[PDB]
Amino acid sequence: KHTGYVGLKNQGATCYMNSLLQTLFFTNQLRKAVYMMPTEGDDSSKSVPLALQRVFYELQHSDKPVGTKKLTKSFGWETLDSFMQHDVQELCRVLLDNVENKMKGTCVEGTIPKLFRGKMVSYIQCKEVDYRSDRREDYYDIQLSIKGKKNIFESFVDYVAVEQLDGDNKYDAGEHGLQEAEKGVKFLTLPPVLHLQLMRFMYDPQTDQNIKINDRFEFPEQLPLDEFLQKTDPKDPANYILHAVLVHSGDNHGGHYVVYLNPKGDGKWCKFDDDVVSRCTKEEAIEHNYGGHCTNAYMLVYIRESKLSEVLQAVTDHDIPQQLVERLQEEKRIEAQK
Ligand SMILES: CN1CCC(c2noc(-c3ccc(O)cc3)n2)CC1
Repeated sequence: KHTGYVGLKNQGATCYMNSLLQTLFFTNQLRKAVYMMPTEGDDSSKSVPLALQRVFYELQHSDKPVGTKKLTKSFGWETLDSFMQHDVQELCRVLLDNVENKMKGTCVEGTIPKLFRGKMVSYIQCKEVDYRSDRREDYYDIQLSIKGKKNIFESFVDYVAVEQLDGDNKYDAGEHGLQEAEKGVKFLTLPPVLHLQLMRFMYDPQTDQNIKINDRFEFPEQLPLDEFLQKTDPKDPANYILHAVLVHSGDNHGGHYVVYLNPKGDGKWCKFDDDVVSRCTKEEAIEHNYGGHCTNAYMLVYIRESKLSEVLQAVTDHDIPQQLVERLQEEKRIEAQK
């Protein structure tokens, strides 16, 4: 096991699930918080927080590939096409929603929003009359459009672009009646952990099957995002460091799923292809997954430069509470008696 990291078992069309599991396991600040969840009273079959702790503990200690059968059962995606019908951000939403709820009233409460929550302003500004509506919204990831864009920069430029509201799509200004208006979105804050979903998988009207766009789309190792802030901080620039590259190889519905990571944030990359984990070049993790063949990234994880050390803080064996280790060791001991 030259890498020091252990892989995950392939047990059905779980698809990206193993890529997401490794991506979250190496969000060290999240892993430590998951261990701390008060789970001793949970039922080892229905509880999703406990199943997530099991996978993370096995990923941290086992020399052999880690199984995920109890995880898949815990949140109930068990039909033939259950993972084909959803995408990675829904799975990530199902998981993170459960652990943040599990952290209520506990010492790691608010860890999910601290890591992933950003602040955003959506607006509608009337062009002929003085009226404006701003709604501040939270976001936990960003869906980036890639069709027609060459890189992450053009995808952000398109994200904050202004939309015209005229013709049939005039704005209902209420007292002012129908009005021509401008609609857009501004970024207030960017989170410590940036999850960017690249919109390569979409449905084409009038549809039957979902289509995957394999156009070339580039992303940098370092991503400066001060430009897209309404107001910047001299002591905390929005400089982001590429951490994970979730990759798909194959055609529209069918394909292989792999994740690349430099878990320490030191630019030393590894390929997490299911159970096999191996060192790879930086070029293979980033440049080779631009596309333009059928292998390319569909989700990216960036960590803010000033937050790298805390998000990726060290995780030892003593960061797992004793009651947790006793229960899982009891579980491994029970199954070993067959
Ligand atoms: C209610 N509260 C906030 C909403 C929801 C949530 N929290 O984070 C995410 C999320 C989704 C996709 C990602 O790629 C990363 C994060 N979803 C559940 C927790």
